[PDB]
Amino acid sequence: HHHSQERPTFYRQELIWEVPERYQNLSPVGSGAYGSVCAAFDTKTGLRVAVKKLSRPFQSIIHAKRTYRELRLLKHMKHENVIGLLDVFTPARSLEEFNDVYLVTHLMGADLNDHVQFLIYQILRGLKYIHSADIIHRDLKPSNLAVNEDCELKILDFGLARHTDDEMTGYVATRWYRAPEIMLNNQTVDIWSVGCIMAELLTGRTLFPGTDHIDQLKLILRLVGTPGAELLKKISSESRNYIQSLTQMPKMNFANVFIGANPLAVDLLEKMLVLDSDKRITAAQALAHAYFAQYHDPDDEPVADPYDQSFESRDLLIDEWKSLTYDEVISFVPPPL
Ligand SMILES: CC(C)(C)c1cc(NC(=O)Nc2cccc(Cl)c2Cl)n(-c2ccccc2)n1
Repeated sequence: HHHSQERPTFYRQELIWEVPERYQNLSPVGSGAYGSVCAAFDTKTGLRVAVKKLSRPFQSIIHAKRTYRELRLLKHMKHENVIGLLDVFTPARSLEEFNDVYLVTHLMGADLNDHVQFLIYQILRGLKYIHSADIIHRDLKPSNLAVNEDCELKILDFGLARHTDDEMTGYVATRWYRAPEIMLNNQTVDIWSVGCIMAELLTGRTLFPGTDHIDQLKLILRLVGTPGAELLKKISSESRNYIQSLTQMPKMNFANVFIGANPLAVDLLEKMLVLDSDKRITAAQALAHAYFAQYHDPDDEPVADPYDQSFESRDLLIDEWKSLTYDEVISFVPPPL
């Protein structure tokens, strides 16, 4: 139980959104099987916002756990370079009516598809924090990075679509950013994604635009070379055979792929796009790279509070996922304005 369940504030428009009256000028910006997002203006704060209506949130156990997972995640994220919950709400007046979940954050200028140094810095700073609470993103791409007027950035995950091999969001494949260990076979799988993003920011074009999985690898290997002895041993799936059988190609001079770029940037990209994930540079290491010397401050790059995700192992009924989420909705307190 919550104030709003006594305050007749909810109105209804089809776009079928029931939201408090503080939230006006709703405007669709994206949709999928898992929910919808509108921009809107909040008359209470005076600022512009986004709102996600989860779709049929307690209809299946997938949706139900997923709903709870996202809300728990966003309620924990308190970092400038990570999406933060401004509000969570439901038209429900009690648990018996609790059927829809709505989350509210800042609307940041647009998204992404010395400004590159600043953006990348911000991405890694947010990634250090995500990774420190033992969350891997898994789907970093330009459309999951929101930016404002001042090139001030926030990592997010729209999460509207079912994750599939051939997934698409606008005119971009998800596989273009996939760490090749996933595609084929640690937390640095996000770092692979970061490096492909930084390449795109420097050149204006996609680093690895594969048609399909074999094309993608050939394009990756074209850039960074075929694997050495050590990486091959660590690949546990015998069919290892396939990449070992590939004619050895030499890594390119990254300097002449990224013509004119800061030498430091090119050096950082090399340390990001290493095939062997035990040797790829981590978010915390990469912030201390000299490329960011004008932004780096280790003490203003915090890690997260311990994140209790013991729920991930639990086999719960839908209604327990629902009732666990209800508590989280009803106890949500907005961040200090
Ligand atoms: C912490 C991080 C890993 C970056 C993350 C962030 C999100 N969720 C989001 O980014 N959600 C989101 C995106 C755009 C606009 C709006 Cl209003 C929302 Cl609520 N999720 C998420 C979790 C579970 C399902 C879907 C999304 N995960």
